[PDB]
Formats: sequence, structure tokens, C-alpha cells
Amino acid sequence: QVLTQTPSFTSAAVGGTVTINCQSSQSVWRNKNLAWYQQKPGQPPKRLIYAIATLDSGVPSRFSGSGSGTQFTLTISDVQCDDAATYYCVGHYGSENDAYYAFGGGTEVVVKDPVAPTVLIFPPAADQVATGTVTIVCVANKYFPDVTVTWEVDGTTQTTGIENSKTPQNSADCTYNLSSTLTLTSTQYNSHKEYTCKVTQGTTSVVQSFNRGDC
Amino acid sequence: QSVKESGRGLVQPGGSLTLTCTASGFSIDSYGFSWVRQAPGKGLEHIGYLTAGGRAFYASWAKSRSTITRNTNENTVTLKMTSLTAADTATYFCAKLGSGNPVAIWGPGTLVTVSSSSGQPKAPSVFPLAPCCGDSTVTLGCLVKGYLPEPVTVTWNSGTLTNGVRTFPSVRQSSGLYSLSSVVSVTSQPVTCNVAHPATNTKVDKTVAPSTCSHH
Amino acid sequence: AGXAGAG
Repeated sequence: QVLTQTPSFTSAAVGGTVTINCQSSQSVWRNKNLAWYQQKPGQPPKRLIYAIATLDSGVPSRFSGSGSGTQFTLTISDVQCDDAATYYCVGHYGSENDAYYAFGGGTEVVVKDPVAPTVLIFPPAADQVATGTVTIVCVANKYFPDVTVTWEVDGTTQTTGIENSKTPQNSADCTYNLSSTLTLTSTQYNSHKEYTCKVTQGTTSVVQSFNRGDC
Repeated sequence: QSVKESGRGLVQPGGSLTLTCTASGFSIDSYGFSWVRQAPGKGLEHIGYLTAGGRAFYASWAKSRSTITRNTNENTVTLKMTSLTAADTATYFCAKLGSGNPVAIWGPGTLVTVSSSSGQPKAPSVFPLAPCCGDSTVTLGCLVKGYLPEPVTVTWNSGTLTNGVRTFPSVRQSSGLYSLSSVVSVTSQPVTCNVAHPATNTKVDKTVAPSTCSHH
Repeated sequence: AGXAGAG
């Protein structure tokens, strides 16, 4: 661990302040080669700061880098939904005939603005059943904070067969969207009638249901 | 001033991966380039650095089984890793990191799946997503199921639909195959989801009817 | 030197 980044996880409401720190076990090249990167899930990282404190192109003024020697800091004031991301410090090291880089472990930044979800359910397309396998899809739209999904088939809670996939926080409104899929064999699907997905946020549940015979 | 990674995206344990980074708009010997990787849900980790002058330096964990190479004729830098395990499944980036200088350049990344238990390359089956036949503004989607390796690209009407378009991260299924889904909020058009699987050069176009009713 | 390893 050349670069120790803290905290691992931080959180703020819109307009709040975030601080991320990076401690280096030795000096960076020229006491200068330290940069900060922003990464959103499923995208290449974006450089925010280089040479400790110089802002890159396309970087708002609410990002600020500072530090020296073995201590470096990134701050975000007036935090916005577009700032929800994972942040990494990256240091350059070496001598005249050795060279390397080290990344910090990363800091997840969550930006808070509460919204309750709506839920849709999608019966399997007619051509799925013939394949021997059917996947039912439940979507929880536009929500924060995180939710849990329960599947029920004729009142029986499903404990396997589920795949959940979440979109990163929306850069405009901070919200998530969730895709939950239940996969069954075609025999099993044709053996049951009522398929229900229940989305729970804190104590509130939202439910969406269909009957196989109706679709 | 861009780079792009290419290479075989499905490899087997015990095999090797070979990834090529091709530079555009400049010559690849003007700068030092790093290879970086990110395993699913993990952080970035540095593999090695090829200096502008052409010497390669490796992280300790990668030293023995990695080779970083440059071909200035072809304008490329190349990563080869041997003795692969499933632990090497990751997104691989070539990048001029720009820790201390104004130029930073990252490629889009290339997703390498290491498996022998997942099968061979497989194009996705694409299924429409529509509300149950039991009923103007409606969310539709497409389920892209059972492909290998990553990635797929999903557009709606070739990218001209954007409102409420959400494409969810793929999930590695228990079979080793991937699946993802994508939804769009529509309000009168034949809405078509266009799915491309570059590794098999497969392109699917599925028109999505407004409901599961058979009369559409 | 902008980076290490320049020799």
C-alpha cells in the first residue's frame, strides 16, 4: 500500500462538502506527480486534478486539490448529483531508471436526495417459453436511498434465481434505477399463476404483479 | 489524441491475453503509457508503464507473467499476460495518466473474461419487454440474455431515443454467460432496440410492441 | 524530467 486513501465511503446532501485524503508512503516524483480521478460505474475514469492542484479541462471550480510530501487532499464544495462517483488518487514514483504508479483504494461518494420508487413488471415475451427458460423482469424507477427486492410466486418467497443490477446515480437528480430478474425453467413458469415483485425502501413497500394467464 | 484497446475478450485459464492499444492523432512514442485494470467491482490497479524512451516497468505482482511492448511503426503498445486465472477477469485500460503533466489520455477500455467453465463465444438472445396484455405513455425494454464475452451495445432507434433510456450493468449468470436489460420511456413510433455483440460481429434489431398482447 | 525511468 503505497497510497492510503481515506475514507472508503463518504456521503453528503446536495450542496454539502466532501473531503478525501491520500497518504503516500514516499514522496511522489518531483513532489508534484499526483492526480485525482473520478470514475462513474461502467465508464473510463476522468482526470480532475494533476500536479497536486491544477484543475483539468471540464472540471468545475468546486473541486480543489492540495497537499505536499506524503499528504494530499481533494475537496468538493457545493456537492452536486454529477459528483456522485468513486474517486481515486494516483501517484507517480521512481528514480532515473525505475518508474511506477500507485492508485489509492478509492472513495465512493454518495450524494443524498430522497425519492421513493415506482415499480414496473414485465412478463416474459412469448418466444421465451419455447427455449426452456424464462426470465421475468422487475424495474424500480428513479429512487434514493437503496431498496431491497423480493420476488413471490403464488405467495412463495423466492430465494434463488434472482439477478439485480443498478444504474449509477443519475447526474441530474441523484437517483438510482434497479433491474431485478427472476429466472425459472419453462415447466416451473407454466406451473404457477401469480408473479409478484415487491420493492422495499426503509419501511415502505411497493408491489407490482401479473398473472401468467393474462399475458 | 485518443487510444483504443483491442484484443480477444474471451480467454481461458492457463492461456494468455494479448491486448493492443492503438493511438490516433499522435505518435505513441511521444509519451509514456501505462496499462491499468479494474476487476469487477474493484479498484483501479497499475500493471506496468512503458516510458516515452521505451523501457517497460512492472508492478511486483505482474512482473513475472506480464510483458509490455511498443511498435512505433504500427503506432501501438501491447500487453501480454500469461498463466491466466479467473482472477484476471477485468476491464483493461491503456492510459497516459498525466499525474504531473497537462496531457492525459485514456482508452475506452476492453473487457476480458477469463473462463473455461463459461463455454465458447455466444451471441445474445434478445427479447422484448412490454407490460402485461391486461392494461399512451409506456415503458418498454429489451432483455439481452446469454451472451459471451462482454460487451454488448444497446441503442434505441439507433440512439435517437434518450428520454428515460436506462441500460443496466450486465450480470454474470450462474452459467458464466452475461445478461443485461434496457428500458425506454416512449410516448407513436415503432420503437426498436438495436443490440450489437462485437466479439461475434452480431447485430440484432427487435421491434418492441406496446404490450404482450398477440394482436400487435 | 516529467516522469521517472528516463535514464
